[PDB]
This record gives sequence, C-alpha cells and structure tokens, in this order.
Amino acid sequence: KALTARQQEVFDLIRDHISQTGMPPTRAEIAQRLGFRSPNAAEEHLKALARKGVIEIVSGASRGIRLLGLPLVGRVAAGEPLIEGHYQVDPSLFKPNADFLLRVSGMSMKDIGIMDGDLLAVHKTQDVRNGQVVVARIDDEVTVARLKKQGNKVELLPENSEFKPIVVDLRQQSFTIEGLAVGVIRNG
Amino acid sequence: KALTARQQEVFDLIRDHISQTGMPPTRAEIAQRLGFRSPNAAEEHLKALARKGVIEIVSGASRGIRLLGLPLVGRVAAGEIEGHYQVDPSLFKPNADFLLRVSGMSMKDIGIMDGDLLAVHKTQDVRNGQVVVARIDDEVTVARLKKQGNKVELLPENSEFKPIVVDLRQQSFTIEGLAVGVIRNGDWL
DNA sequence: TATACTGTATATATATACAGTA
DNA sequence: TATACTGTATATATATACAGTA
Repeated sequence: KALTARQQEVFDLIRDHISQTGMPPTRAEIAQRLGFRSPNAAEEHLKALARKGVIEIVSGASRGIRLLGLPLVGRVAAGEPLIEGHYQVDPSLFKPNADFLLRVSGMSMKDIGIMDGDLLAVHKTQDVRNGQVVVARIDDEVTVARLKKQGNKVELLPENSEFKPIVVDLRQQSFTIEGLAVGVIRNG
Repeated sequence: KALTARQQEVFDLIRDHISQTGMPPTRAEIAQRLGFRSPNAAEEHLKALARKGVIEIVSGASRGIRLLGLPLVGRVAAGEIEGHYQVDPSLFKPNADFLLRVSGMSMKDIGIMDGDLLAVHKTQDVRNGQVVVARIDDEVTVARLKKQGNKVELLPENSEFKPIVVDLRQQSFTIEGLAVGVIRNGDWL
C-alpha cells in the first residue's frame, strides 16, 4: 500500500527533522512545520504511516518514531562447474558502482588476485568492452573471465597458465552478459 | 579535557541507543540501562559531557542529546590518516579495525596485489603461519609470520621474492595487526 | 468506513532543579 | 570546586484519547 500525497510529505518531514536535529519530531513539531493547527492531524497521519508499514510508533515514548547492503546472489564459475545473503558494503566504493556480489568458484583468475572463495563485486550491465573482466552466462552457467568478442566468436580468457580460454559461438550457444567485475572482497 | 571511564560509557551508550532505536535516550533510560537508581546521576553525567564538548544538550527538548567506517591509514610494503571507507568491520573474523593500501607484489600467490586495500585487526597476539602486518624500523610490511625465538622470518607468497629475516636483538620489531581480509576497488579496463 | 484536518483535554513521560553523601 | 552517585520534587513537554467538520 503506497503513501498518499500528504502522507509522503509527513514521512519526508520526519526524515528531514532527524537529519537536521538528530532526533525524531514531536507531534507538535510535525504540526508546526507542516502548518497544522492541531497536533492530532500529525498523530493520525503517523498512525496511517504505521498502518502502511513505513514507520514504527513506540507507544508512550516521546519522539517515538522509527523509520523502517550488497546482495550475494550465488556463485560464479572460474573454471569449476556451477540469492543467499546480504553484506553491508558501500556500493559507491567501486567505479562504476557495484550492484551485487558473486562468490568465485575456481582458480582461473588466479594471476590477477581473484581466488577461489572470493566475493566478486559486479556492476549490473550488458555494455562491456573487450579486455574487461566480465561476468558472462553460458547455457545457465555463470562464468567470470576476460572478454574478447569478435562477432559470432566470443573468447573468454582466463588469468592462469594452466587454464585454457573458453571459445563460445553464439550461433549454437546461449550467451548473456550479466555484468562487469568492478572489485573483489575476501573475508575467508 | 579527556573523558573519565564512566563518562565514556555514557557516551558509548547514547551512540548505541541512537544506532538501535533511532532516537537519543532519556535521563531515565540511561539510568536504567547503566544501573543507576536516580535519573539525576545520568543528568550530571550529560552535563559533564557537555562541558567537555562531546555532546550538546537541547534545553527543554525531550531526548535532546546531540552527539558532536573503516579508516585507510597509509600504505603497507609488499616488496617495494589518509581516507575513510564505509565497510562493515564485523564482516571479517576477527573484526577489522583499519585498512592499509598494499604496495608491492610479494603476496601475489594468495591474491594480495599492488593497490589492494588490506583489512587489518589491531592485535599483537599472532601465531606462526598467519598473514601479519609488522613494522621493521619505521617500515610497515605485510608477510606470513614465522617466529623462532630471536630469529623472526617474514615469508612472502611469491617465488621471485626472498624472505625477510629479522633479528630482535638488533632490529626494531612491532606487530601492527593481523591481516583478516582484502578489498579491491580499482577501475581497470 | 477512509483521508485530512480543527480544537480541547489529560495522564504521564521527561528534564531538571535542589538537597544530600562519599 | 570536581566525580559519582541516591532520593525527592515538579513544571512542562509530549502522546494520545475524544468530539467535531468537510
């Protein structure tokens, strides 16, 4: 259930007042700021927002208004055959901004510091140039490699002396660019 | 003007209560959580925090307490205060305290590269085999520890790089912390 | 019943002063 | 005078019910 034009204005004010004072507004402060002659107008507006499920009202407590990271969506193949959890990491820490994370499975990207078990930061896009590290999907198998497209022939280059490049023909195999690899997180 | 042990605890309480409930505590809530039987004990504690200039008390206003991520300190050598990053400290085991920009390719074989941000937990309690952040005569270095009494050996993870042998009887040694993780954020084509 | 308010009332939550003790 | 509290008191800040209007 979406908020009304005036309910959104109250929600926006609460968000602004917390940002400006460091504490939620009182019903009298909401009324004063929005132009209500009665604090009850603010009260019943808060009850509606609580019913919509955007705020929580702590009963009895003064200024008792509660306003209600990068997701690990699975595994990416780095040589070895193929939603899980949330990690509180800043998205704008990468260039371009990371949208999701994939747990790397394999050692094909060893030489560039991408290891088996690493959390690969990925920016959701289909636009990737050659030479860039891409997260590509071949017949329902998500794979990480360095991109080299030549029309109907697509080479997926590894960063390992032991691993061979995966050659894909689009005329007989399904291919989807999932995104661009923008960074790596290791935790154990 | 430094804070006393109890004054710091009150400051750490407010910060915690704002982080959990979204609002500053009342005098009674501080008193209740810390164990005081009188809300006045919390009051004079806040007044003392106000005098030392760590908080601000909004007069008349209920819950009128106004307070006044991981840091990248510098660089760590891998063969060869600065910035703040909003990364979860409790994402690593043990919890990371600060970050350090890796400079060199001595830890290549385990995926620590030149330009990587190294997550470090600040401790001096380290064992052999662990990847450690150590200081050799004002030079911060990342390597795998191998302590043998006086002869401390700092081993790299690269076939091209030779181990650093440090003698404690003649060289300054300080364990800065334990390497808990790695964050890479380069914009490479 | 719902949104969106005015206007009044009131129990209680809360800050905060004052008087003490160690 | 300061820290670090107990214990009491109270003006007022605040939530929140209740009666209306459009």
